[PDB]
Amino acid sequence: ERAGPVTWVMMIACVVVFIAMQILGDQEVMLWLAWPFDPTLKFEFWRYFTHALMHFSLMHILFNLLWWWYLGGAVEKRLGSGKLIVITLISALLSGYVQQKFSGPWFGGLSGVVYALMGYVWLRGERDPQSGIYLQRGLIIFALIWIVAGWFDLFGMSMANGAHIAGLAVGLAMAFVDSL
Ligand SMILES: CCCCCCCCCO[C@@H]1O[C@H](CO)[C@@H](O)[C@H](O)[C@H]1O
Ligand SMILES: CCCCCCCCCO[C@@H]1O[C@H](CO)[C@@H](O)[C@H](O)[C@H]1O
Ligand SMILES: CCCCCCCCCO[C@@H]1O[C@H](CO)[C@@H](O)[C@H](O)[C@H]1O
Repeated sequence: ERAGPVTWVMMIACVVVFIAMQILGDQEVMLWLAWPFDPTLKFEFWRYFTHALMHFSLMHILFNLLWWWYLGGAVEKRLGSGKLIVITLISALLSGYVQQKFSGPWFGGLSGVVYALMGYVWLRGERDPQSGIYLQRGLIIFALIWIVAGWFDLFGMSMANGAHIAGLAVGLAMAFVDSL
């Protein structure tokens, strides 16, 4: 059993962008993929989503992709590619929106999406056991440690706590709906 298409394409896209960032520098890549940072860019629609493809350190991309691989992979396998796509698009948009509102357009990474997937997988398994999806008891602990690491700034994750709560809200909301 291997990761499905959406899980895989996202991971490779993040690695490619990360490489581009090491070669050209973070600033040059953000210039092209960051949330619109000037009126002149408000209609370059890819920017409302591409911010999620940029990571600023090895630990940042390492842990984001591990969680995405595990959670996103599980969602895609058991619920389908369509499900992962919607959770991803919505959480990326909302967390990106909240982040820029309070901290500006210079940010990036899948942490908002990971918070969404954590909330979704955990809640879906708690309310809808026979759905087949759930967050392994032991992994809940390390998810909490990862959450705490970002919350108290012990680990730089680009995005602020408010943005992460927005991503989490999306996952919980969708899990609630799916267990309805
Ligand atoms: C503490 C860091 C977070 C935990 C990371 C756990 C990663 C587990 C990855 O498992 C892999 O997932 C794929 C998609 O679900 C499966 O196709 C594959 O067979 C399986 O080997
Ligand atoms: C986005 C991931 C967030 C994970 C937060 C989940 C909170 C779980 C911590 O509480 C524990 O929950 C278990 C299952 O609900 C109970 O068996 C246990 O008694 C309780 O101590
Ligand atoms: C520094 C972070 C290192 C974390 C290492 C965690 C190893 C244990 C994770 O096991 C994974 O658990 C999943 C859910 O049970 C399985 O689906 C998957 O196949 C399995 O590989």
